[PDB]
Amino acid sequence: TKCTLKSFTVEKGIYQTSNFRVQPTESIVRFPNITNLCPFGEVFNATRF
Amino acid sequence: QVQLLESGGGLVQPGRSLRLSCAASGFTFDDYAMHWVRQAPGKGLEWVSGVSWNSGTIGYADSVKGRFTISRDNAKNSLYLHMRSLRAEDTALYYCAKAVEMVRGLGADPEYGMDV
Repeated sequence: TKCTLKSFTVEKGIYQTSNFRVQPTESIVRFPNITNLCPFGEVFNATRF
Repeated sequence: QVQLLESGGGLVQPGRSLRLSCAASGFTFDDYAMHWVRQAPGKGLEWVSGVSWNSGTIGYADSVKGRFTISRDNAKNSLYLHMRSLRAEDTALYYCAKAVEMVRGLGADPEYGMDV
């Protein structure tokens, strides 16, 4: 408050100083489950080429 | 409707080449292995060649090794069978046949069972 008023003597009252704010602590990512797949295992396990 | 169109009719003399074409209707070409089976009169069916669903040639016959050749055409749903330097002893009737087994039928690749 002293450096908010640019003064060395603070007079009786209530002085708005600053802002309070909570910070995000962790990161959450979500997606629907995976069901289909690409047919690579159908080629690499095939009997012949 | 499953229609087999076989093309390449004509007369050929021994010492030259030959070419037959298989066309299929009513089903997907890539899903089944395509085989060639021949049968001369007065004799039973006998495998002559084949090729898997993956268009992989399976080999050549014991009698005609080195001259026959087989190929697929997955783009136009067609099939080529070429006869290099035929001889008069190879005279018979050629037959085109399709497999049945649905793809990924589990423990080897489904490539057998000619039906049509």
